[PDB]
Amino acid sequence: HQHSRRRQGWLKEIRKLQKSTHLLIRKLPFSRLAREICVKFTRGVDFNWQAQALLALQEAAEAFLVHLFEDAYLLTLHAGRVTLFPKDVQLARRIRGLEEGL
Amino acid sequence: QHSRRRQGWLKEIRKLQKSTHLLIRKLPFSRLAREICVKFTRGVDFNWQAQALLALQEAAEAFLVHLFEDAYLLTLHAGRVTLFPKDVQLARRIRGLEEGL
Amino acid sequence: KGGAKRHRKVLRDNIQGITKPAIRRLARRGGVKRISGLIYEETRGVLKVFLENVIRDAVTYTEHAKRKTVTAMDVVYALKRQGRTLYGFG
Amino acid sequence: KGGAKRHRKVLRDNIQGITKPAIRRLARRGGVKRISGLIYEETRGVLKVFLENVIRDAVTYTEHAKRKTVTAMDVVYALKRQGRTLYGFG
Amino acid sequence: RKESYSVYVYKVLKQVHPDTGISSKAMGIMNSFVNDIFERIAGEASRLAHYNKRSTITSREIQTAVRLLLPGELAKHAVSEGTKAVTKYTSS
Amino acid sequence: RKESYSVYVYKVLKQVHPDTGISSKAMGIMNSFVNDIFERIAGEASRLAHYNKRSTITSREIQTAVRLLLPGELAKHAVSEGTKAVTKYTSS
Amino acid sequence: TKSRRISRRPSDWWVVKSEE
Amino acid sequence: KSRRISRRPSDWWVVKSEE
Amino acid sequence: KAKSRSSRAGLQFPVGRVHRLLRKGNYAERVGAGAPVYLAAVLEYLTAEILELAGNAARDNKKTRIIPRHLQLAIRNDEELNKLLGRVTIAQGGVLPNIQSVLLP
Amino acid sequence: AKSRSSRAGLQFPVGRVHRLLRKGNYAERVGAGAPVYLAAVLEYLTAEILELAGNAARDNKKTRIIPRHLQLAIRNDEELNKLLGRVTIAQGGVLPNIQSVLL
Amino acid sequence: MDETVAEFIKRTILKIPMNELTTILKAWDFLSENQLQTVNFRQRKESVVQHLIHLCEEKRASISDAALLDIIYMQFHQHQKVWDVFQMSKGFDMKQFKNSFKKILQRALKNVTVSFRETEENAVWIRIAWGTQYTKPNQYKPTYVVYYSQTPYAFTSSSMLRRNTPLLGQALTIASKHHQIVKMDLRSRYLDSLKAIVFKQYNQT
Amino acid sequence: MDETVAEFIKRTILKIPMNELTTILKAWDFLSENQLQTVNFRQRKESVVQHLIHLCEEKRASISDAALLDIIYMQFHQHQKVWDVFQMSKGFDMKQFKNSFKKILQRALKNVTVSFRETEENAVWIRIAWGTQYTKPNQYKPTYVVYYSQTPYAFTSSSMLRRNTPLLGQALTIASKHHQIVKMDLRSRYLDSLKAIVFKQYNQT
DNA sequence: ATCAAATATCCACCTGCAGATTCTACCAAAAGTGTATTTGGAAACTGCTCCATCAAAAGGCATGTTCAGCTCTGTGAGTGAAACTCCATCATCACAAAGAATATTCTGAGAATGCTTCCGTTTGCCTTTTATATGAACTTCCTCGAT
DNA sequence: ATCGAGGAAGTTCATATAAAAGGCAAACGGAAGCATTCTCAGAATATTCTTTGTGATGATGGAGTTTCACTCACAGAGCTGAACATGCCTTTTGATGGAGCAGTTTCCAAATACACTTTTGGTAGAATCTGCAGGTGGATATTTGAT
Repeated sequence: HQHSRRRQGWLKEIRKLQKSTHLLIRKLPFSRLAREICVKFTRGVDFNWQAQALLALQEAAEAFLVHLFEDAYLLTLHAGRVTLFPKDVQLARRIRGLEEGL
Repeated sequence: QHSRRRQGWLKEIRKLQKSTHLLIRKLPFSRLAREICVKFTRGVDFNWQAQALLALQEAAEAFLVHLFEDAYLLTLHAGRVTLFPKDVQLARRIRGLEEGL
Repeated sequence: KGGAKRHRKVLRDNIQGITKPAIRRLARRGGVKRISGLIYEETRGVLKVFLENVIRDAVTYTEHAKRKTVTAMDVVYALKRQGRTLYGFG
Repeated sequence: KGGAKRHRKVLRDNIQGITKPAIRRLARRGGVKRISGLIYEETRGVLKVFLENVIRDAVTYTEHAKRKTVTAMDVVYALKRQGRTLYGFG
Repeated sequence: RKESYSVYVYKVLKQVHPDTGISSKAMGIMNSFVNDIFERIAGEASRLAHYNKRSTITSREIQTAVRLLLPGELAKHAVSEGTKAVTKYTSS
Repeated sequence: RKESYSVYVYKVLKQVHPDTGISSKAMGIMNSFVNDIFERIAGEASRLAHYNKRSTITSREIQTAVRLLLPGELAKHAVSEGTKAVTKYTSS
Repeated sequence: TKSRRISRRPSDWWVVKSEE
Repeated sequence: KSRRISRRPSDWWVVKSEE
Repeated sequence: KAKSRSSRAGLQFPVGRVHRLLRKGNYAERVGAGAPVYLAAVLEYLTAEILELAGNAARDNKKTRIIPRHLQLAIRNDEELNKLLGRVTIAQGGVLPNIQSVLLP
Repeated sequence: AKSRSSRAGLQFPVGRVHRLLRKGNYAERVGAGAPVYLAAVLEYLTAEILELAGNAARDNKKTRIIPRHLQLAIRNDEELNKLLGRVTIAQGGVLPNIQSVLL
Repeated sequence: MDETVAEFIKRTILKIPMNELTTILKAWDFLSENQLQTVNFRQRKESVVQHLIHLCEEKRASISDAALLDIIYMQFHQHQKVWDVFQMSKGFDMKQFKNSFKKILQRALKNVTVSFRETEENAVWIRIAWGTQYTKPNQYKPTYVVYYSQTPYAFTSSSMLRRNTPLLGQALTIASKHHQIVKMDLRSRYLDSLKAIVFKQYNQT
Repeated sequence: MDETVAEFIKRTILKIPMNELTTILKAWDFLSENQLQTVNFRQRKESVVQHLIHLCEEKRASISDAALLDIIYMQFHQHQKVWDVFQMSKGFDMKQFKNSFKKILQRALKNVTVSFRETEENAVWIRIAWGTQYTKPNQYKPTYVVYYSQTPYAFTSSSMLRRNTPLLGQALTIASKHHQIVKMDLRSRYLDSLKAIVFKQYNQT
């Protein structure tokens, strides 16, 4: 029947997500990740996190990864490609260097 | 003949990384810095201490080395071997302004 | 990441809650047109090493002024000293 | 760019003294196998804007403590303030 | 019982846009902004008091603590407008 | 009448390499090194003494300025061989 | 009143060409 | 004068989990 | 009868408050009397610089309450307020509308 | 009667740190346990890169440390590269590093 | 040897008050008292508590013996937690009961939580630090049960870990010689205040 | 109008001591003393020189009149500079000499840093500051030549720009009414000390 | 199938620039000795705010399968940098008397600290009180595709 | 052009969260007045150090031409990311919930500024004395290539 192109296309989803400002990772799986790395750096004493602190990471851990995917995608438009490989996220962390992720 | 030209770059890259000079001559460069200082509150030709112009050329040339060492990784990325101005400019775009303007 | 369970079978693990279509919706915001199928292992590798250079500074600021409650004033300080000032809470 | 020169012909400029075979020998230290020909008009522009962020900061320190002589400890401070800590002179 | 600058921002809003409100999470930025231009400026006007080994942060040492920090043509207006509000601090 | 650390670098070097010298520009570095680790440490233990709103830089606040600044394995030994020099200074 | 500083846009910093 | 384990610049930026 | 400092200067930011904060900070051991009337005059200018630009991001989006996103469209769309806030992220920030030409058509 | 440095088993000066830690205005009051512990750390770092420069000087067949032997003694060590991240060394040179894609 | 069990003992000794510090350690029965001659009992705490762990990190380091130190502290500060009383039905140093401590979660770990207290009047202080089949146990939210071999009443501590409250009423009931447990509203603060509502209503029926 | 002469006039006025600051300004004859009454000449110097130029840049911004101040500063600091004596040979307001200030060096400057002063004992006051074909004249190393219309001797400042030392003598010889110019070893510190070696040896021959 | 021959490492004396050991003395600094200030440890006590269950309620992720947009390699067409040698013009070294400008030491008058008594601006707490931004629905109309 | 039939923007809404408005009161803090302590601006001065020039002298940059290594546009074969569509598992809301943990509170005490005076060590600075490293060759010894 009336088959369009690729939900034609991606381009609705980009201009819908750059429009808004909400959070993108689900709060409870991220709250289980932050409470597991926090149990390693403490020698076992499991810390209570405030409810305002687990917003205070996720507003950075998005706004660092979102910036990394912009700043890597200037390399896959550099390599003649369009598709983003891991060879480029591995390189965007090597050109700022020691200040984009140790 | 014109087939035995000594392989004269890989001796060079092996030479310069072994040594620690200043690669730009003084009186060319020292007339560059004394021009830029005139563009800020004109007229007063500030005298420069002679150890300062060694302190601003050990910090220019140790930045431009680490721009060419770092922009070249994009030329190896795109399949090339040669540099280009489309390669140095993408080092400064990723470094994410405080390093280059 | 030390664990002492011996059963040779586990959960997703724990990081596999940052799903496939969540990492997409991050990158789609960035202007990525089209992802590989290998970023979904890479980005979780980055997000594991982003928190370890924030939580190691948050959990010391907490442990100094002797507490058990990692507030939002630590995680603002753990990003301010780190190089990323965050203007939401501090 | 403060200048009021008007004769429509001159010397090189003043920047046209950072020679071609220096900007080669910078890059050969960097590992560059083979340079383009347009890098020579490039690196004269990247070097010019590097100095307008060290000389503009080191001429503020010297115009403060009321002097005329830009000493060695000023350019160390205008680079420590900039983020590039220098260890030769401090 | 902590204090902040959420009153003083608001009067500046009513002086340049005489109708617009400002939501309560977007006042928490304009507080933590002005706690950060402050602690950069007078965190660094401390240091010209130390490098000249003086002891008094005068009004003169905020002037070069501005000219280092605010870049561009932003600082040429800020230093124009601090000294405007210093001439009419004395002549009052 | 300017002073420096240069006697103290050159006493440590005789303790780990009994026969090696150090030139007078490399000593010019090891000044501007240890005039900088000292400023990052005690310029940030000054900040924990303001967040907790204490007033005395104790020996406890140099500990969690080292555990923030020095990364990797270089922290777990600086805090190791640090406190070994305090359990000697007290018990004396 | 409340005057202005020429606020443009991003300006694409990172390309160098001699002013002409 | 003991040691830590001083390795190398000890490659990173390609990093994976220990699997 | 020639009252408080902030009105005496023609400012809006508290000149009394900053002179306390320069003393509690241990910035120097003595703080001059012309100093916070210069420092609070600067901060009032910068706050009257964002909100003049962050008024428009409410105006061109046809709203009257400045949300955080109306600051993000005023910090990142100015050449000098970009470079001053080089490090600074903003919670509830969003990003700019970046349109790559090679992804488009 | 006794230097404090001998009482700690250190070599960096205890009091010179302490006089700097007071006259620097880092806080109004300064502990007496502090500048022992700060002069004990500062020993360990300048005994750390000079051990690494000590090995790097014998490997270049010299017996006096020039500044190039520090640039190699930091950059060829992991944890000191991160500590001295944004720091250039005058008369430093670079590492010997070729791109490995040349021939 | 061990390093991460020191964080448990340092955190517990800091909770121990100044005024009863050697009152605990004689019952704790681990440190050499000839070195307690060198152990300062006078100066400031954060120096003092490093000096005791320095003597624990020489002889033996077992977390299984470290849980007994948190027991003796809870024995003497029984106004801290809110206290709970159960009763079991349908059914001495307890050496037959150490082999029958808990017949559950062997595939989680072999021995997870176990800690005893050997006292007259059947005053055992069984410590349970819960945990699933993947997690190292929650050593900072324990569960204390003071159950007697003769009288079927127990003194159960409050633990905010739920999902185990009937799981303890099943595993520990088969562990002793009983089959059924009930849950009462005897949620009290003191132990001797619970004596007037349990031991009064059971020993004088 | 003009902006970049501010650091010429702000830097110059600061070198005047507080003993004779307002003596110069009344001798400069550029400002009306109706305005001079406004300025408080009692407080700190660095705030005073802002209010002066805030008057001076709003009355007239004038580089051709900015140099005339710096003549007058060297008029009352004659003792500091080393004064050299020349002499021309083989050859009233000198109004042709004002129009013929610069019969030299046409491709760089029409007038170099043109300066005059109507002072008795035949005194012209000339301030020259040199500048080449693309280098604007350096406003911080002047040249003070004080030639008298009757006596052939000129009182010339020791000027630390070299490579201009015969360039100025002959171009002053051509534009004035002379053909030969000689140079002497009469290079001293004071002007009246040079009076006893020049005006004694010329007016009493 | 072997000299040609710069290349690399070696060996060696040798000038010399740059560390190393002397030493004074002395200046400056730190260290022991008392004595009065004061913080912060420590315990106690009430309270906000966190973990932890139950649980509808459904929204959103996952698994599989199909198809076009895509990266990857190879080829030839063709441009553009390394190489070279050839010669002069610009940078380097040294000395140069030279002196603008940094530096170090006096002196006193403004400017800033400290204290008391003072008035008001600024935080909070409801509480009232107004409002703008929100979803859902209305209905017109733009715009896009099968022909 | 033929056409339905989607999609898209608009006002057709009113609700409930999130705001301006109001007055206190009070704990707080900033302003005023006045008398007292002190930094440091002005000024005159000793002298380290940057400018400016001359002149060799030679080291290297500039200018031109060739020939090959490399950049670029294409094309065609294999693969791989996106859509889609069908169900369930896992996020999220909300409430009660103890309750752990934090904030605030009242003491006294070991640890702290402070000041004076003794000395030591470090210590910084100059002048003298050894010593490593640059250096050129004594080139013999050398391995890549051209005999």
